[PDB]
Amino acid sequence: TQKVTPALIFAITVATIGSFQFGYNTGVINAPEKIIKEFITKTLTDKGNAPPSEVLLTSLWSLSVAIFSVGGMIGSFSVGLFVNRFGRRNSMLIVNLLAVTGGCFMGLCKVAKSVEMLILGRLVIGLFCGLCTGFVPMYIGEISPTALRGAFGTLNQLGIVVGILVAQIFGLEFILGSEELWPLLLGFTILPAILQSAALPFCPESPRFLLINRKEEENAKQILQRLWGTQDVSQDIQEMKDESARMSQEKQVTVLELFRVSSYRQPIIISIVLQLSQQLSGINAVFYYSTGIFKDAGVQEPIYATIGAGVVNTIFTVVSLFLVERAGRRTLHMIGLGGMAFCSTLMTVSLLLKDNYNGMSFVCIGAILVFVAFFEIGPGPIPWFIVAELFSQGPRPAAMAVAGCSNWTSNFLVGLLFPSAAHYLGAYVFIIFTGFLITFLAFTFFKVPETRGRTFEDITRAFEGQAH
Ligand SMILES: OC[C@H]1O[C@H](O[C@H]2[C@H](O)[C@@H](O)[C@@H](O)O[C@@H]2CO)[C@H](O)[C@@H](O)[C@@H]1O
Repeated sequence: TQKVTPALIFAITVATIGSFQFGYNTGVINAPEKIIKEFITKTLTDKGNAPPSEVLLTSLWSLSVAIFSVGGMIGSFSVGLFVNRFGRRNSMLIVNLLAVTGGCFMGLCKVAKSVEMLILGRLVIGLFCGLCTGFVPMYIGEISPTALRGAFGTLNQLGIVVGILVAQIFGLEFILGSEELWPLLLGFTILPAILQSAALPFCPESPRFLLINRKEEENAKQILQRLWGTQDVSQDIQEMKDESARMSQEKQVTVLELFRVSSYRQPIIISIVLQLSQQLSGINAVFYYSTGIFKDAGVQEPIYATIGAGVVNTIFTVVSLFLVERAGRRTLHMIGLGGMAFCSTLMTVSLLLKDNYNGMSFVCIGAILVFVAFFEIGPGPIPWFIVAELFSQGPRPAAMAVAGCSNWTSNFLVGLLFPSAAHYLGAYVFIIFTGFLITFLAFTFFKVPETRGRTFEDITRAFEGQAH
């Protein structure tokens, strides 16, 4: 009987520090916007230049923010370069050099009076975070017992939302979000990197990686027994040997081959679509602009409403954690897509009617908080770990590179295109997100298999069975 040992908890918690990194760096940038723009202005005039226009300031601000996404796009797509070469554990250890570097560029850019270092810092930390968003579910997916793969997979998203919450709190200007201390707000990302790097050598390599990739059955078997607290891992070892046998009969998997081979096309389209369902839900937009929408809905101090949204963000991630093995992935993902379709619709109605009818403002405030709760029930955590369950050992790294890249890329696209669309459509802009949510609800119901409690082998065989 398999058990959740302290060893297993340790290995997984240490992995999700990378999750916390993604969450922190993603969210930290919003609060000090004015402070950093003032920094950008003061830097330019401290050299031999006129004060920047609003246009140049915006453009330099936008760049500081967006280059992080560009880094994440490149990093997440590059994961395949690391995990087969160095293994899963060592890849995580290695890439913390990017985290310390990017963090020091950001922490020093003010005293160095360099807008360039700020941008470079964001790009490097973006690269690190992209590699992480791929590394962590792959490691967690490969060391969790099958019966708890989904629950442990949800610890990845939990670290992310705790990352975001902490960045919001630190961003308070009586904490680190001031004119003098914002370099530390940004450079804080250094500290978790150092902590994780210290603990990582004591975490095990993936036994799946050791047995299947590196053909070290007796080492793998010994990891498994300690990690799960049982001598009897015969079935798990045998499933891995089956996977080893199939990987030996197939060519090395490339990214392109995923779309060529029938058996891989179905799971990769599912994988990519589910990332879109995460990002084309409007979560970027909703979180970023929630403060402005709270304020126009009358919230006297809208920062605290936003931190309140971050807390809701965390609570319902934990709710999902406890339901995903009982409800299954399909159910949790559809409920969350459905609920969000309802809330985004309600945001449009509220905003349209707010100036004519009384409490529609409060309904607007509610719609946003309930949106975030439905987002974390399913579309938040599930897309990040489910790709790991849709493939066996051979295709997984290339598959996760592709799916993770599509997550970052579509997130980038939401950030890029939403202000234009909001400009033209106003309150109706949330009906665009509603449309995607409904489309992806239908896709999920019809196309996404239940993965709960199934071995990779079983899941892969069913895909091969359809392709015939
Ligand atoms: O502004 C904070 C942050 O919120 C959203 O972050 C998402 C993330 O993109 C998803 O992959 C998933 O992990 O859930 C997070 C929210 O808990 C925005 O998409 C992101 O751009 C934004 O910075």
